Amino acid sequence: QCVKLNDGHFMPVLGFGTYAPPEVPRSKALEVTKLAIEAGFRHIDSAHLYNNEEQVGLAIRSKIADGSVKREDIFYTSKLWSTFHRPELVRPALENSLKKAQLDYVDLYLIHSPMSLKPGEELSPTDENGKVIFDIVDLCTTWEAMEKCKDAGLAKSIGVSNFNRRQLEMILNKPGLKYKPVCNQVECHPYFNRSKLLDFCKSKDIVLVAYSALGSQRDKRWVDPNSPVLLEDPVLCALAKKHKRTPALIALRYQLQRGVVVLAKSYNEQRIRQNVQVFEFQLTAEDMKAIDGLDRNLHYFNSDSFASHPNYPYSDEY
Ligand SMILES: NC(=O)c1ccc[n+]([C@@H]2O[C@H](COP(=O)([O-])OP(=O)(O)OC[C@H]3O[C@@H](n4cnc5c(N)ncnc54)[C@H](OP(=O)(O)O)[C@@H]3O)[C@@H](O)[C@H]2O)c1
Ligand SMILES: O=c1[nH]oc2cccc(Nc3cc(C(F)(F)F)cc(C(F)(F)F)c3)c12
Ligand SMILES: [Cl-]
Repeated sequence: QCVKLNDGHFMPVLGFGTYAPPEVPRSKALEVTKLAIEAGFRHIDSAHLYNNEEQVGLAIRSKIADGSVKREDIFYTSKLWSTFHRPELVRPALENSLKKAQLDYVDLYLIHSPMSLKPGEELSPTDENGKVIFDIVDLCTTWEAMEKCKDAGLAKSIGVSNFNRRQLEMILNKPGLKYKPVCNQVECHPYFNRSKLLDFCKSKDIVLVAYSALGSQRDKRWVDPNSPVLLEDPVLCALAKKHKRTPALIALRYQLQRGVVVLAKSYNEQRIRQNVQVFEFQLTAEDMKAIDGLDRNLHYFNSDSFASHPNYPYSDEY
């Protein structure tokens, strides 16, 4: 099952999340991405930030070489990291991502975050006192360079991630805009369901793509350990028992039924195989309303250190 993007391309509605923290050996990304394709995932979400594009690309090429899929059957996403927003850096960053993955094109290239950072080799450039160094970049010029990557055939579609309404409007209202973003990939789950942003995106022909749809990896470096564990929610657990599924499957199916494309990370073979069951059942309208009732404006990623960034996306209502 796919959704038609505003540029005519098609995006599978269930995507495999590939981020794993640095303590996980890089070889794991190759192993689990192969498992994901074998289980039925056809949309694969990576990024420069994840330091795994070589391994994720190897997995895609493995499943092509063994005859399981063709390149046209796979929807591969990468993302432009925030140290590469300056327009002259955009196409080389994409070409480097393609070289790592050994792919001729990505199906989707995203601006990973609106919060530009100092250009250089470091993913998180810091000054003398350990403070992250921001950069000021007109994201409309970044977007024009993204459009040129689409026209060059290096990205089939282009989109954004972690943008709020105001930041989307800045692109949408840009003079001489050639391609709208096809999507906005954002944190989205029953405790932070993004209903207003979803409505806005629908009104602009933009797909909302949910990350941390299972409640995030709860990495103690960026998630409060005292935050509620999404998959332990009593309503999700009751719905799982009713449908003979699992809380994770309820959380994924919720997004599909509200028009949201949903990512799911797992580095566990059994859970990878479980997650494709999202297509095997339906939630009732009443079930959906129960899940809607869980919304509590809870964002798992602790971005408070970036609150002073002029492009911090979470200060606006949506
Ligand atoms: N654009 C961005 O800024 C951004 C930010 C965050 C994430 N993302 C993308 O979105 C992907 C997913 O988001 P996420 O990484 O926050 O993780 P997630 O999808 O919310 O999953 C969180 C945890 O759920 C566990 N899990 C998976 N399937 C399960 C199941 N069936 N039952 C129980 N637990 C299950 C996984 O643990 P195991 O691995 O142990 O199964 C995983 O660590 C990322 O990998 C990345 O591709 C993008
Ligand atoms: O993409 C991802 N996959 O797994 C992840 C785990 C943690 C953070 C991620 N992304 C990210 C998003 C933001 C946001 F949302 F605030 F824009 C900021 C930053 C950072 F690190 F720059 F602060 C990183 C990702
Ligand atoms: Cl990298």
